[PDB]
Amino acid sequence: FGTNGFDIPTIAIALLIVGVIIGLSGLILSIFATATASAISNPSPGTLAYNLTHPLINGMVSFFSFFPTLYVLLGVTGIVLIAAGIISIIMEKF
Amino acid sequence: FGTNGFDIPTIAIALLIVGVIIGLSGLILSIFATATASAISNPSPGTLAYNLTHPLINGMVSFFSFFPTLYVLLGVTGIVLIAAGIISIIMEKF
Amino acid sequence: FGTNGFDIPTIAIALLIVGVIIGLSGLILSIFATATASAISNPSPGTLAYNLTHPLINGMVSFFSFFPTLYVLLGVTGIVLIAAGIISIIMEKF
Amino acid sequence: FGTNGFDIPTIAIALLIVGVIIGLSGLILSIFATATASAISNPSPGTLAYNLTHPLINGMVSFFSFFPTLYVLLGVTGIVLIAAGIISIIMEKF
Amino acid sequence: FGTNGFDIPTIAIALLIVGVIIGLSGLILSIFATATASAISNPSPGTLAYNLTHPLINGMVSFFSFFPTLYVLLGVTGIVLIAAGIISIIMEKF
Amino acid sequence: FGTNGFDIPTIAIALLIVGVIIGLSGLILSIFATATASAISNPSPGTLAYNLTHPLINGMVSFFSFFPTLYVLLGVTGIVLIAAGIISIIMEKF
Amino acid sequence: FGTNGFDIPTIAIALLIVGVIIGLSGLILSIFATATASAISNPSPGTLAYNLTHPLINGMVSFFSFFPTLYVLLGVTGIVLIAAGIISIIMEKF
Repeated sequence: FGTNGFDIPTIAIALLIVGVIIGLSGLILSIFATATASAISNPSPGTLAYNLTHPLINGMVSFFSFFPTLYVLLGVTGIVLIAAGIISIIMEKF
Repeated sequence: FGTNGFDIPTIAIALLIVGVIIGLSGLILSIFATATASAISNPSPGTLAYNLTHPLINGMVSFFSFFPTLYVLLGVTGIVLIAAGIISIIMEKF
Repeated sequence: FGTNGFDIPTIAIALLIVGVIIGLSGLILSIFATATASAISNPSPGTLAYNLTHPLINGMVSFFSFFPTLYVLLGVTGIVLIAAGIISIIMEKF
Repeated sequence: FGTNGFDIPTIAIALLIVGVIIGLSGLILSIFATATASAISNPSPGTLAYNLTHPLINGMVSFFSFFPTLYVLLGVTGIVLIAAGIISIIMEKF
Repeated sequence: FGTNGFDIPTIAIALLIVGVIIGLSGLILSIFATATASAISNPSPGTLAYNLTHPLINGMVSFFSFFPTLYVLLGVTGIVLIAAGIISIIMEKF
Repeated sequence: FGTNGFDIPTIAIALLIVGVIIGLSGLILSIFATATASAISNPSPGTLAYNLTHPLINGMVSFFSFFPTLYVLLGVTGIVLIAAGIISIIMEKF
Repeated sequence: FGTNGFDIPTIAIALLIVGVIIGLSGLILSIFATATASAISNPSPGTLAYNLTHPLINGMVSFFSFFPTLYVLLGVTGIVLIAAGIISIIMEKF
């Protein structure tokens, strides 16, 4: 059901796969982050360990705040792909 | 029952296949998302784990909100295909 | 009973085949959709699982609402085919 | 049924083809425009996204408002063609 | 249905193609611009980041304000093409 | 749909591409500039580091203030291109 | 009584076999689950053994709640098989 490489069943299967992969990734990351939060403690506001550890958790927070826009762009990509498929069908179907 | 590659039984079978695939995909995604919702907890509004986990669920929500328009375009594609078939029949049947 | 490829018995057989295929497809889709409806539950209006699952059922609804016009065009195609056959007969029968 | 290239059956078939093509085009455009209208939202009257998006929908509206006169001229062309055919018949039929 | 290269079905197909392409482009641009608006924040009116970022969004706004007249001229082009076709038909049809 | 190299679908695709590229560029620049603003600190008004660092941020500000007119001219270029296309069509279509 | 591999007696025998197997499986599972329920006790709501044992019975409950949809799909499969057989008969019986 297509013309050259655009196959609606294949597209549906790809959507299935990407959705399940993203769900698994989110699950694993949340489960691991809970363990991270449990492991690290709060020594004191101004002692040696605070200076030793604070920037690391800052970097953690920053990177995890960068994740959302990555996911948004990844989602955007599929609309472009489907649109290109539709245009390719229309071009030489007539 | 066609002229070159347009076969009404084949079209009906293709519609059958795509419908069943989409149904299965929705079923699997809902079943898995229920497990995801059960697994992840809500630690606190402002502790370390919240900073660690919130953007991930934000990305989840965004991608899953992107799904609907993907499905809509996928549905639109079939009308174009059937229309191209009709035009191709009319062109050289007379 | 024809001139080149237009055979009334063949046309009747083709109509038989397409009708039975469409009936089977509708039967299977309804039976499977009942199972889909039974499987998925309604967690809550505003919790995590709702955000996780709602757009999927929205896409389900949209695609299944797209089906009717597909069926209508598929039905329209046969009138065109029979008309082309009649014209082809008339052209060189005299 | 003609003299050189003017064939009344051919003209009727051409009218059939153009009518069906225009109908299909209008159908597809309306169906797709409904999806476009559903997809785009209204963020706010004066925020960043409004400045980012408004001229695009303005261009959409303008082009789609240009369509009608295109269709009108396309319709006008057929009268000219049929008239030229009639004149050509009259010129050397006598 | 034409004389040399002017084909009414071809013109209708071209109109179909351009309309669908413009719709897709507007859709993609709006969807992406929403993500852009979400990503960039408003640091402060007078700090370093404001000086660093403001002219960029100014250029964004300017270019997107330039789009409308581009679309208008693109729409105008088709009337010229159809008119040239009509004149070419009239010139040597008689 | 053109005469030699002027193709309305190609023009629309080019507009799509340039718009998306400009959006991506603005996004990346804003995201990076936020990091720049976060990284550099304000030592003091008159110490060694101030003399060492101030002209650099001055140059940053100047260049980023130069960007807007660059974008404006880049936008202007497209109107010229489309106009040249229209004139070229008109010249030898008649 | 068939054409290639579709044999109505064979289908009836297969239905017999699957029905009896499913009945036996349900019987054995219920009989064993009764023994499981008898064996495990309820120590206390909050002591060590409760923490040690509760998630296991939770997993038991979850998996056994997953069984029903598995059975439903297994039942659905037979309608598809019989339908494919009917279509295959019709295709080349005429």
